[PDB]
Amino acid sequence: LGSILPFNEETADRVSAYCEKNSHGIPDALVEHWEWTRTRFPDADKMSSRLQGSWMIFTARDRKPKRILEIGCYSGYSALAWYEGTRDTKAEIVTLEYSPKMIAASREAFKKYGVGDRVKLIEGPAENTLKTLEGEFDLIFVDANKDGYAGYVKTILDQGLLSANGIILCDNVFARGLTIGPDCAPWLNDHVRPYWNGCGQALDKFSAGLMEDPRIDVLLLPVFDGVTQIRWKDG
Amino acid sequence: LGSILPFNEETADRVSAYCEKNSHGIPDALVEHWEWTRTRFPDADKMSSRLQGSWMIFTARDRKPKRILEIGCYSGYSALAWYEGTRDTKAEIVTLEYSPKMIAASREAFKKYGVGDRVKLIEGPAENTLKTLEGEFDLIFVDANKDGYAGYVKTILDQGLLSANGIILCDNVFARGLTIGPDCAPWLNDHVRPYWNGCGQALDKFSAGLMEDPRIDVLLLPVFDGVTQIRWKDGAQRA
Ligand SMILES: Nc1ncnc2c1ncn2[C@@H]1O[C@H](CSCC[C@H](N)C(=O)O)[C@@H](O)[C@H]1O
Ligand SMILES: Nc1ncnc2c1ncn2[C@@H]1O[C@H](CSCC[C@H](N)C(=O)O)[C@@H](O)[C@H]1O
Repeated sequence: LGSILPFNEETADRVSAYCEKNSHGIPDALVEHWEWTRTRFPDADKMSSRLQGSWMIFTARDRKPKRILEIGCYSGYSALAWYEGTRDTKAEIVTLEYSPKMIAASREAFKKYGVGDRVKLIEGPAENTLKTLEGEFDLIFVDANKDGYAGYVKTILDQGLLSANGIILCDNVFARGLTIGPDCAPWLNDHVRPYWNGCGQALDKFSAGLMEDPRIDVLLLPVFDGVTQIRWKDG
Repeated sequence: LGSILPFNEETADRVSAYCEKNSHGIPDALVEHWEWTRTRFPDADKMSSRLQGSWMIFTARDRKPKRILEIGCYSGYSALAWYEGTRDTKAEIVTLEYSPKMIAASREAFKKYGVGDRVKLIEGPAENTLKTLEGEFDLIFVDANKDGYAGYVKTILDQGLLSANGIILCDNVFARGLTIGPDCAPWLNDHVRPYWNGCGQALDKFSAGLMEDPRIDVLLLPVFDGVTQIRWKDGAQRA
């Protein structure tokens, strides 16, 4: 017996709606931004869900990080969630993105919502820009190109960008299930199958690699699209 | 469309095994206790999985709670997970249990494991013993009678048994899916369906009640059999 409840599509969606209804809601402005994003961009399925937004805000309010690093900004949704979750502490948020279209999208949203005082967006290939950062981050959200995750984590660990009591959260580790195998998401539309299959293989390599690193404790949690939590091994 | 990936039974089990393979495992001794529990008891399905064990240990090492409270000990598996996760700080672990059979099992288990004085099993109906507890806990794991969760959380908040920065984790809140609706777990064994439907009705009332409590932030996490995370609202924290 396993640790994951089996649901069909309709029922998964019902249970997700139930979780939303019975969890703290995200702000109206964030809902608005989520819908705006889905209206403007054909690849908006890359953006985190509403429930995931609730999770980001809860996690930031709970952990109270002093500085947050995000890799993969897209339209700025998850950055706005980190911002909401850190209103009390006024945490610095750094987010990395390489697409001009999405840079423009994000700066537009940040101006509209009034979050530029704490959110810093750095434009460029994250594999390069990540290395240029200094100091440390208490919470790091890795959510960019899947085939880059290993490199990102390597940089983060090698340069000490993760604070002693910090956590790394890696998103979409399951690649809709295809990380486990090409046969693990029959419901997925064939049109996006190549992409996600590509991500799956990469994310499998990544996952296996984490288990070979004596510096860290690793937990792959079967929630959302798969979330890997990484921390420094004690002490 | 939402946040949860749909899996059929076989595939869900493969994905669980994948998560285990790709997460740090529980200590050998704890595996031995888990296996022993499954051999000893016919109702061992009440026990958490191995992956959940890794999650408990990770969570404890991460949050570094000073004291941990647990409601529902069963055979001691989750208590020993918390124990493993707090070896460096020697956190006090209080665990509440009412079944004579499981109390005997757990005390023997704790002695075999060689836990110190820091693991404390309190016998009796948790609804009454929980009120007798003093001080505060940084992590509280609710895993007892599903129809009691609301009452437990109420006591916990009313008496300030949760620390300012503490968290409550409530397990099995989905009741296999039946908390959401009686048609949400067609795979479920019919023999345990009435039981879990009862649990689901109680847990649905529980979940709705949390949303009305102005003291707390709530996140119902669609992981395992449903895990409700509860914290004080920033403004509701007290000195
Ligand atoms: N090498 C790279 N460097 C920087 N950004 C990258 C990259 N590869 C991909 N990206 C960006 O990573 C993003 C992934 S989607 C991010 C979603 C966002 N975090 C949310 O939750 O909504 C895309 O915007 C993409 O352009
Ligand atoms: N009212 C009550 N007071 C105290 N314990 C109770 C109770 N109702 C049920 N229980 C106990 O709660 C336990 C739930 S199963 C707990 C499993 C354990 N936490 C693990 O993860 O392995 C059972 O052992 C049951 O006997």
